[PDB]
Amino acid sequence: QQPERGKIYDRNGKVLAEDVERYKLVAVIDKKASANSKKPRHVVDKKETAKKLSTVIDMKPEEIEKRLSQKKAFQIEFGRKGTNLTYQDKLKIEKMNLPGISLLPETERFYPNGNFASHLIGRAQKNPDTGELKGALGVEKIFDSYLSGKRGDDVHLTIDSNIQVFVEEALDGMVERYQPKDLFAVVMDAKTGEILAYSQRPTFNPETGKDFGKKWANDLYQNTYEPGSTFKSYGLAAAIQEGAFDPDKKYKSGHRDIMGSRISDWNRVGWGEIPMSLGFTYSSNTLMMHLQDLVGADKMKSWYERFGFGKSTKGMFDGEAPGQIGWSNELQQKTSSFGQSTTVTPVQMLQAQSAFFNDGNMLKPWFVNSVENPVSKRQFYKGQKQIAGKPITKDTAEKVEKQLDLVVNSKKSHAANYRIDGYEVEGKTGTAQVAAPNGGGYVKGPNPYFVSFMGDAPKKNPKVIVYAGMSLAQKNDQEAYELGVSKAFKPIMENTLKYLNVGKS
Amino acid sequence: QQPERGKIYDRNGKVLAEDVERYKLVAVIDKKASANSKKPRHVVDKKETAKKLSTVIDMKPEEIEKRLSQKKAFQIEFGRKGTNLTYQDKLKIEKMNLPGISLLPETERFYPNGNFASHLIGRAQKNPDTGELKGALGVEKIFDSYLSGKRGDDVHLTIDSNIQVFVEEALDGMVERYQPKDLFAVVMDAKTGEILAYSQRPTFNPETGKDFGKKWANDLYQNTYEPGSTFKSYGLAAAIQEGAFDPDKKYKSGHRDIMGSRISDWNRVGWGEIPMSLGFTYSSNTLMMHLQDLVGADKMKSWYERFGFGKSTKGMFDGEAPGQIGWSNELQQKTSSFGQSTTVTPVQMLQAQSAFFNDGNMLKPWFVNSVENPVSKRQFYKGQKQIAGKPITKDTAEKVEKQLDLVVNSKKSHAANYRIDGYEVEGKTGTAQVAAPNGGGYVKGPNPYFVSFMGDAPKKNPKVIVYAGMSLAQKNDQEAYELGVSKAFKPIMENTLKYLNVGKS
Ligand SMILES: *C(=O)[C@@H]([C@@H]1NC(C(=O)O)=C(S[C@@H]2CN[C@H](C(=O)Nc3cccc(C(=O)O)c3)C2)[C@@H]1C)[C@@H](C)O
Ligand SMILES: *C(=O)[C@@H]([C@@H]1NC(C(=O)O)=C(S[C@@H]2CN[C@H](C(=O)Nc3cccc(C(=O)O)c3)C2)[C@@H]1C)[C@@H](C)O
Repeated sequence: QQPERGKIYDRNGKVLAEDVERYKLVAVIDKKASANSKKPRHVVDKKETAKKLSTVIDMKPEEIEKRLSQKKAFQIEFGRKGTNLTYQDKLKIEKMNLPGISLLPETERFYPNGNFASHLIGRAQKNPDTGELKGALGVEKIFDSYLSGKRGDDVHLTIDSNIQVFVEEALDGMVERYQPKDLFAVVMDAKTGEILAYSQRPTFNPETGKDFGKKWANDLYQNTYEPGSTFKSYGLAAAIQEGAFDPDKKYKSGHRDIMGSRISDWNRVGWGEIPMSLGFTYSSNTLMMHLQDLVGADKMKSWYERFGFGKSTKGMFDGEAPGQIGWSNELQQKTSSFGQSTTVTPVQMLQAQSAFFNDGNMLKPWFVNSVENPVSKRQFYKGQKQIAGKPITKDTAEKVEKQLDLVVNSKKSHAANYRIDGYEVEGKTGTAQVAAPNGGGYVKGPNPYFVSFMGDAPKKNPKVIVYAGMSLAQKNDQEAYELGVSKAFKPIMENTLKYLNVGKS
Repeated sequence: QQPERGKIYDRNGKVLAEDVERYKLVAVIDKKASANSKKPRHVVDKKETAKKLSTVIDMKPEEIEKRLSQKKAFQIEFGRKGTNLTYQDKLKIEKMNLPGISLLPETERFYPNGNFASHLIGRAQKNPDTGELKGALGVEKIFDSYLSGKRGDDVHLTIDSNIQVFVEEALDGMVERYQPKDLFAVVMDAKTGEILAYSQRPTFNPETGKDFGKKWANDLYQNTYEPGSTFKSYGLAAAIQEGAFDPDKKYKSGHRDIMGSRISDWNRVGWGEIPMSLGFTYSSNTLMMHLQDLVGADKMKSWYERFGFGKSTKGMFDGEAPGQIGWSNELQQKTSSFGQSTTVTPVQMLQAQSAFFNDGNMLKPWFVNSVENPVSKRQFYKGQKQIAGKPITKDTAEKVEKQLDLVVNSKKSHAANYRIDGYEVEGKTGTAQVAAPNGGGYVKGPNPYFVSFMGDAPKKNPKVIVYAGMSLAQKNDQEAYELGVSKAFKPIMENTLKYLNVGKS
């Protein structure tokens, strides 16, 4: 028999995955089993056996009887409906005292919460010959050789199930309303980098296997996005340190001509000669292009690299994507300033944003708290807060934070739909075009956007960062353009802050 | 967006896997798409569009109309039935000139032979957002970083498609006839170790994904078996080399009393005082136990290790199982002499068996011929024949081969069902009990056996080794006990020798 596979735990000791015993229904149907026996050891009345067994398994009495009639066979099973039976299903069948009926014990992998952080936890699959389980995605795969066994090691995550529930419920709401092609939300402790909650859509159910394999990629570590205007914060931070951003100095908005192409602010005309601070509140593309000119393209590329972009964060997930900084020509450089051409992972965005709230120190995000064996007490691994680098000074960080405050809370804001009543919110919005997966160019349509928000609360001294992103709503794409991910960000952030005992304004 | 993923080829350059273009059906249903256009650019007649589209995709006209009626939606797709469409499917729909209907090109992973060496080749899965493909089993996974791109590298196998066809057809026959729980066949070049064909049952279809994930374990490299009497050849080889086996010296058959358990020959009574050669032809358990006593338990354990058992063969498959030599106490030792308690992988058996046909040198089995890039011409890897060790002398090998010949061809043989008309065959049979995966005994029942044959032909100087094994037939289990895997070995071996131009007599 196999050693017990280790358990996966959340940060408070709740089981996310474990081994349980279930039962498989077996019917001996050959008369030769009762040749030299006092009481029958096979099924005598196929019809009565079918009726009574039908009251415990999800199979019609006609089908049980048909399967019971198979010839040249000593015993039969009943397919998917006959296995994974509970301990109460077992007791019910055995009271029936049906001749030739028995239940075989089987080990299964149990996920108590069903569809729940599924793309992070993953799923283990069973080799029916030996009962051996092997992880095929996420934590179950990454740590397969520790979890596997006389008893395997346990893996404790930084996930908080109470916060995970808020994220799962918000994402179900987004799917219902917007039916987007892709969707993710992540909650990170703003001061440690711990991943407190993470989910995506579409996803699978590790308990049932439903939809497993339809999308291999974990959004947090393996999928890449052109982030859009959330990426302007790192352009802004660079501009501040170089002395190029002055919040009150005016600049020419409108458009710029780059290698013969017209790139303009989102309203085509701009706002004339406006202060640089208002440019960022308005999410002016020409501000960012102007700032790049002042800093210099060469210096700006290094800045984005110093913020950790273009390379893996070296987390503990398999196949972490590196992204890439689009810098080949001046058109790629200029569109990178507002988050197109350059591709990122959500975990890179969390790593970079954390600098604004830790005196300029980027925090390496992390989700594995411990790998340890509960019998021997050996601890193999313990997660830690770690500074991934310090690209900016304390003063630049605070000056970035002042413009993020204004993005949500200026009189001239266009992001008031992210406000939560009783909590002070800040962050940056994004409404990015999405590259055509085959045809080249960008995906066309009425509002073909990846909409996102990189937010934190309470502002200035936040408890958590919440990053949510929604790609290509197929339903209500007008409203997705207007409201972004506000219908996910608000319940996630509000419920998280209350559960973390932060006081309402 | 994505580089072309490299191809998997067979040994003669036939494609086993490649990237193809397929098509996705898209319907624009919003009237606003035809606001400034003379001819309609959206679906005007839902009922006629559905009826006509119902003729190219597998969807009933009511459902096409129901999807076309979705509200707050600009474009709609048709789920799995609307994608993976062929180039002819495209031409047929475009001839209809339906307003608002179009086809998008999509890259798919194409397996030209469908269900074919599936657990060796594996399957790549697509991330719908980016089109990025990732191997999830077998070669597609093991070599994912080479196959992935630019243009990815090709992987050439030693598989011969012509011989693989013989193996797929033979295993289809065994399933229909025997409905076993597990089944495998492998064909290896007797002089190089090249794996010329390999398959198992149950398995999946890499092209459609049907049944993928139901069994993760590759039988050749990852599954373990109590081999049974096929393992006696290595006990025999040790005894020959140690001077303990003399073919004409008689021994007492019947039973031996081992730690209070009576272990007897398969006919319970034995054959009296018979020569050791006849003992082996009969698959005598007491012969192997007597020989083990003569050699010594300590010396015999080392012998099985020099035959490569108990450790991985260090092949190129992921997670190769090591097996284990069952040696805790004398009852484990003595049952190991006839292939119970000890567990092995089929690849270890091919490796050990090859010693008898290469002057005592074990050949390390291998299935990867080349990893190379067709653009740059860089070769990253080239497979080759490799000696895993020389545990026996040339003389011992010859004396083993003489007994394997007799097993099939003695007048007193019980393996005459493995004879092929016109070809001289040799090998060893096995009829082994199977450990219950849960609980602590053997699978009970009328014939609860893993039956197998380790055969080679022509005898003395074989071209290929054919190892087939069938675990726990649920249909015709009496016949499986009597005939073993003969109904698989014979068409596989006969068709292969003919394809290799070996002369029939
Ligand atoms: C960055 O992603 C992108 C530019 N930034 C943003 C952003 O979301 O911050 C946009 S979206 C643009 C600026 N905000 C405007 C807005 O919310 N207007 C609005 C509100 C409600 C209704 C309507 C309507 O009636 O359509 C409009 C719109 C901007 C594209 C970079 C890459 O350009
Ligand atoms: C090894 O696996 C096992 C012993 N070896 C083998 C073997 O397959 O070589 C067996 S099977 C045993 C010997 N061959 C006998 C047989 O085929 N008898 C037979 C043939 C046709 C009809 C009948 C019938 O009328 O029932 C019987 C059976 C043997 C168990 C070790 C582990 O013991």
